[PDB]
Amino acid sequence: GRRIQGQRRGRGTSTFRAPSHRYKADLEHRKVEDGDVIAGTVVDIEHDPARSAPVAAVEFEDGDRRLILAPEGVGVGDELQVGVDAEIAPGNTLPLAEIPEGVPVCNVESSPGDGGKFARASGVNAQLLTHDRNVAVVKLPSGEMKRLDPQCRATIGVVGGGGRTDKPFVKAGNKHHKMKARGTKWPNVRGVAMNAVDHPFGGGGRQHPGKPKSISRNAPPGRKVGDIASKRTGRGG
Amino acid sequence: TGAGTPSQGKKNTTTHTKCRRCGEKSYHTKKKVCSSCGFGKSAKRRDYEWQSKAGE
Amino acid sequence: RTGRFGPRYGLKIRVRVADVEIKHKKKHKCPVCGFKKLKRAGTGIWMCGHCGYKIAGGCYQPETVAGKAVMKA
RNA sequence: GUGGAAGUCUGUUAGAGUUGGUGUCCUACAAUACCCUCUCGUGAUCUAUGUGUAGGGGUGAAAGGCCCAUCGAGUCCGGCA
RNA sequence: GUCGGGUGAGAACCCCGACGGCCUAAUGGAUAAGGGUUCCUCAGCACUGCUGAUCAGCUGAGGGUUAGCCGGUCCUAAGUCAUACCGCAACUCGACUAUGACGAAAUGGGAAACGGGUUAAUAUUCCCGUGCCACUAUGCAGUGAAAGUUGACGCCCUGGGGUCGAUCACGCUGGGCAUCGCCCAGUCGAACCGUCCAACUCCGUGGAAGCCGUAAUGGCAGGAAGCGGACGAACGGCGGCAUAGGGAAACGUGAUUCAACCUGGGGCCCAUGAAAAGACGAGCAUAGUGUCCGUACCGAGAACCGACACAGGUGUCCAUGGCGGCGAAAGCCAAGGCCUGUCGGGAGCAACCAACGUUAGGGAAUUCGGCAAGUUAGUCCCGUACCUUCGGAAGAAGGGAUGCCUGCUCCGGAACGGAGCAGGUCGCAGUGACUCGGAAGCUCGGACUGUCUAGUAACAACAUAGGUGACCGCAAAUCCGCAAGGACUCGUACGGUCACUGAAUCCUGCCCAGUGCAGGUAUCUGAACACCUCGUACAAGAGGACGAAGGACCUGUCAACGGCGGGGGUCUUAAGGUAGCGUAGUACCUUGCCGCAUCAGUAGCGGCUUGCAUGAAUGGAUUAACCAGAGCUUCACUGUCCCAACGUUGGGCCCGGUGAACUGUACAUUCCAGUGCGGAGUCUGGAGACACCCAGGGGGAAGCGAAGACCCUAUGGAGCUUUACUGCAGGCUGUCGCUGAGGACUCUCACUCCGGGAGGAGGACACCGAUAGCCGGGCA
RNA sequence: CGAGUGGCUUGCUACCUCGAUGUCGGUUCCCUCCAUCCUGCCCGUGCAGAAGCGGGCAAGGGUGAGGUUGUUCGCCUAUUA
RNA sequence: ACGACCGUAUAGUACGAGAGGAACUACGGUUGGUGGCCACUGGUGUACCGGUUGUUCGAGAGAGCACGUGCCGGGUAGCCA
Ligand SMILES: [Cl-]
Ligand SMILES: [Cl-]
Ligand SMILES: [Cl-]
Ligand SMILES: [K+]
Ligand SMILES: [Mg+2]
Ligand SMILES: [Mg+2]
Ligand SMILES: [Mg+2]
Ligand SMILES: [Mg+2]
Ligand SMILES: [Mg+2]
Ligand SMILES: [Mg+2]
Ligand SMILES: [Mg+2]
Ligand SMILES: [Mg+2]
Ligand SMILES: [Mg+2]
Ligand SMILES: [Mg+2]
Ligand SMILES: [Mg+2]
Ligand SMILES: [Mg+2]
Ligand SMILES: [Mg+2]
Ligand SMILES: [Mg+2]
Ligand SMILES: [Mg+2]
Ligand SMILES: [Mg+2]
Ligand SMILES: [Mg+2]
Ligand SMILES: [Mg+2]
Ligand SMILES: [Mg+2]
Ligand SMILES: [Mg+2]
Ligand SMILES: [Mg+2]
Ligand SMILES: [Mg+2]
Ligand SMILES: [Mg+2]
Ligand SMILES: [Mg+2]
Ligand SMILES: [Mg+2]
Ligand SMILES: [Mg+2]
Ligand SMILES: [Mg+2]
Ligand SMILES: [Mg+2]
Ligand SMILES: [Mg+2]
Ligand SMILES: [Mg+2]
Ligand SMILES: [Mg+2]
Ligand SMILES: [Mg+2]
Ligand SMILES: [Mg+2]
Ligand SMILES: [Mg+2]
Ligand SMILES: [Mg+2]
Ligand SMILES: [Mg+2]
Ligand SMILES: [Mg+2]
Ligand SMILES: [Mg+2]
Ligand SMILES: [Mg+2]
Ligand SMILES: [Mg+2]
Ligand SMILES: [Mg+2]
Ligand SMILES: [Mg+2]
Ligand SMILES: [Mg+2]
Ligand SMILES: [Mg+2]
Ligand SMILES: [Mg+2]
Ligand SMILES: [Mg+2]
Ligand SMILES: [Mg+2]
Ligand code: NA
Ligand code: NA
Ligand code: NA
Ligand code: NA
Ligand code: NA
Ligand code: NA
Ligand code: NA
Ligand code: NA
Ligand code: NA
Ligand code: NA
Ligand code: NA
Ligand code: NA
Ligand code: NA
Ligand code: NA
Ligand code: NA
Ligand code: NA
Ligand code: NA
Ligand code: NA
Ligand code: NA
Ligand code: NA
Ligand code: NA
Repeated sequence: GRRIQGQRRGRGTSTFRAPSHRYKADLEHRKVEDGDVIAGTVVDIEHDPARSAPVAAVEFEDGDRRLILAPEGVGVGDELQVGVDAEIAPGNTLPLAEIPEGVPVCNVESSPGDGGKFARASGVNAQLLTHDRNVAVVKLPSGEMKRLDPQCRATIGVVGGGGRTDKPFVKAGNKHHKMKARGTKWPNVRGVAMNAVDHPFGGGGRQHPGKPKSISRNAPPGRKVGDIASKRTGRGG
Repeated sequence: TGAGTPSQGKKNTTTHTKCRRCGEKSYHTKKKVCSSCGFGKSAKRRDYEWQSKAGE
Repeated sequence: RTGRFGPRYGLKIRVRVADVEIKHKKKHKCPVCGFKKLKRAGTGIWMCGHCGYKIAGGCYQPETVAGKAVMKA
């Protein structure tokens, strides 16, 4: 047979790539020598094409102009601060250690300085639970408890644009326009709707997968489709 | 639309042109590579052994 | 509201569209001033036609249940 | 009343598409054409130019469709008498 | 096209004139690509031209393309290349990271040109006139100069400013017509320099507690109107340019609607609508410089692609010429172009055929089927069912009106805009042509728009929103690469990958035995290295101990593959079909039975239903709206039919010119029989038969076309599949090397990642190299 | 029970064609067979008549229109000698 | 190149309890087929004449185009049924 669609993806061709050249900025936390003195003002709120959410334009004291992952509640004129001594208000960035337990946070760094990795999508937020001199326990939106270096910087508040998922696309057309702003091939043809040659589920006089749909983790690419290493399926029980 | 005659009409593109290096009209002006002498890809000239019977 | 959709898409789909958009288009009370002149500028972007304040809010609402939990904590 | 939304309606505007006639043609005007009929026609729209993906590989809203009249594995030459 | 005429040895088709036509988003005008001299002139007809040719895009020779201000050039886009680095056995191969370069001629950004004249052929290029830009030099001014602005931006609606055009009024110039008095053309004049400024923004004054304002939204004591002012637009107005230019002449004035151009307001996004060069910011005089490449022509029913002077294909701009009308529609007509969608002559011109008109009475009787054709039709008024997701259904259906002429009314600033009134009046017919829906009902399917088999399938197939399950905390899941590396990702669970189902509505039962996936696991099984025993002065080899993933075993899981019976009042194998639906697009028996409907209905619909062999996200039922989707009924309509006729146009037939192809073992005027490898013009017997030619519709030559697609055979091929055979990638796992200090543990020094660095995390693991076991149609 | 005739059906066979003899139904148009449905002339009758029933000669002529089904067949209607 | 049917008189007769109900013969008509013909009816009749919409030739008059008649009304001959 032929490579299945998952295998074409890997190749990173035009069809599969994301319109990078159309993206605005790689939202990352600033780098501060130390002191925390670093502060800046919100100059404007712009739409981020890569995340379908708002992004804040900020002018820092030392002349630096950069876009920032804006939490809900940030407006023009506001003053944001970044550093160990930053005040504890929404929009400000400071290590998990300096953050008070029980406070919602977003755009968390996995390892100090990486610039933030966790909780950055629409309306999500992490939950700083436990402190320590060694470990900072944070609950990520997936519900997982993430043990982190209390040095990892994070932003106070919840990511802007919450509720996006509450409204249905309603029509293909609307998915279409969104999909075009992402690195994804759309629409999706069902395997079972293809020919044997094209997908392990293809073929037959009627549509139905050939074998069961749960596949082993060890399955090779080309065969790994359907329910991947599923721990269970269905709703019952 | 027929892939034949009716699809012959749109062929007003220029591709293979006179090669500055070997003089054949095989310099692909989009690729800037000659399909005949390899000019634009190889310093050495294009040549393969299958261009002639194995024993000759 | 949903009336633009004619008899297409079904009940649930459009009903949630009107709902979401009626809340979406309500008069909203500005954070800086106190006037009810906040209007959605774009996806998650809000502004006060009065004082010109541009705020980061929910996608279809200026305040999200969660945005509010922040203030307290 | 105002407003003027809509993968909204009529529509041979342009343009795109191709349902029936199983008409005409079928050593053709044409190696896929002509006519009447018919569909879409502000949108997942149509289009020019540039540009990317290459052969067990692409590309595929999936028909094994398409990748220069070539496709259930292009074309050329060689293996090859 | 026709009649005259011109040229010529020769004229239906080369040229002039008239008459008659054709093209109106093109058959006109300007061009991109592509072509490449096809452009102009002269000379020709052996080639080419669907006939002819004195013609030509043909043959031959000459000639023709003139730019500071049009393009290129320059900038940067998706992206491309080179060099370096690294990989690879290696390269002309290969990803990343650096640097550099390349990447837009209509149609991205962009310093600057207008008017007239001229040639056989060029022309914002030459000439005449006038203007403009950049750089440099000189001089005066200026010391400001880099912040900022601009370049520079989406989709929908909309206001204002406003030129051309078109039209209206009136005057002038010229023309046309000749029952009136109308009808047509013209009435000109740039770049540029100067000047004016609506909109937006802002300032002062003012001081609204209800006013201000809009087409609409809106505005305001955080200061409304009004008043005054700062900034501030057109390819626009105005003046110059201009006793420039152009016109035979006059060489106008106002108006309305207003493309271009300018300037605003509103709305939309799970969509956010380039960048860089450059310009401005930042004066003036004079002078010098402004090189290089493109420039002809076609741009198409003969200059392009399609073997052709091919009925095909092929991008941009002119979308404002008149009447008409909603209209960039029809139809008619200008300007401009053409008679080259290039063979002609003749016969009332038969049969037959292609397109087409009309047909009395009947009216789907035709047919698989109303296929084909027809009916309806524009606008206004009345009026409008079931059903429904309240949006829709709906132009439902049905009923009425519709011209012209006279005089008016209303809305509006007004239109050569719209709505009405009264009277008069003609026709068979007033949307009088043209344009222009036939309607209604039942059933099936897919919800909808959308997609598809370029070239027999447009559908019920795919997609889709919506539903659902799965994997993953990012040094991730998934995927590409041999490697160096890479997509997703300028992304971070409201994410994204992988799958199933397919809007809404009511719902989605029971089964984990098999198979799959996952988790656990006392015990059992489980490879190699190292370790022990035997063996061998070593070794091969035999055995033991230890035991990973995996398996046994146990559990979880069906919106995971799938299953939901026989028997009796349990058995196979886990369960034993629930809600629904049902003779189904699933029902063999089958035209099932009953009903509706018809004269008659293997159809259709409804009910029944034991369902050969329905049934719940292999989704079930059901469903408004939508449909070139499948079946059925009714009204309307009609040459579909009864049953054909007549007519129109092009052919067909005759004549001039041009001039193929298919096909051909031979013989051949056959017919009836017989015979023969059982399907004979040719054998045998008879019959018939004078030769040639024209037209016809095609009975036969098992007619021509294609080494049969069906079927079988071949120790043929290929694509595809799997618990076929053998192997190969890939994943998991143990072991060795990198690898270091003190059956569980600490550390740091390699190595890895994070951090700009300091340093932080991890750490002898991981990565990588080698090997072993398991899984392994992903692949061979 | 026994003897046959036909060559419409079916089956059997594998003789003919696999370098192709275009498979159903229908339609249109032509010729034929008789084992005669009607019509002509007859015989018998359980032949009163009328209407039939059976049989003989006989192929001149006729043998039609429709509803379901692609259907052939057939089922059904109304006409009909 | 003619095939067949219906009707009337025969006859409410023969026959028959009755109900019912013939024929020979002579007539009139229908149907299917056949050959011909066109006074009559009907169709056609882009010969012709009129009406009238749009547009163009200034109006008028008179015309062209609207597919090979713009549409509508009438229709001679001939050809037809
Ligand atoms: Cl999405
Ligand atoms: Cl140019
Ligand atoms: Cl406005
Ligand atoms: K055969
Ligand atoms: Mg990033
Ligand atoms: Mg979703
Ligand atoms: Mg929407
Ligand atoms: Mg994309
Ligand atoms: Mg799909
Ligand atoms: Mg398929
Ligand atoms: Mg497969
Ligand atoms: Mg299915
Ligand atoms: Mg092809
Ligand atoms: Mg539409
Ligand atoms: Mg339409
Ligand atoms: Mg392209
Ligand atoms: Mg298939
Ligand atoms: Mg010439
Ligand atoms: Mg000449
Ligand atoms: Mg360049
Ligand atoms: Mg340009
Ligand atoms: Mg010229
Ligand atoms: Mg030119
Ligand atoms: Mg020609
Ligand atoms: Mg009739
Ligand atoms: Mg019928
Ligand atoms: Mg019939
Ligand atoms: Mg039709
Ligand atoms: Mg008034
Ligand atoms: Mg009409
Ligand atoms: Mg059915
Ligand atoms: Mg559909
Ligand atoms: Mg097709
Ligand atoms: Mg279709
Ligand atoms: Mg089709
Ligand atoms: Mg879905
Ligand atoms: Mg989903
Ligand atoms: Mg589907
Ligand atoms: Mg039924
Ligand atoms: Mg279920
Ligand atoms: Mg399925
Ligand atoms: Mg003989
Ligand atoms: Mg063969
Ligand atoms: Mg086969
Ligand atoms: Mg094989
Ligand atoms: Mg790194
Ligand atoms: Mg295989
Ligand atoms: Mg034959
Ligand atoms: Mg006999
Ligand atoms: Mg006979
Ligand atoms: Mg005419
Ligand atoms: Na399948
Ligand atoms: Na309203
Ligand atoms: Na068509
Ligand atoms: Na290949
Ligand atoms: Na070969
Ligand atoms: Na000619
Ligand atoms: Na001016
Ligand atoms: Na007009
Ligand atoms: Na549509
Ligand atoms: Na099971
Ligand atoms: Na199981
Ligand atoms: Na089932
Ligand atoms: Na459609
Ligand atoms: Na007809
Ligand atoms: Na013949
Ligand atoms: Na194959
Ligand atoms: Na016999
Ligand atoms: Na043969
Ligand atoms: Na047949
Ligand atoms: Na007979
Ligand atoms: Na029948």
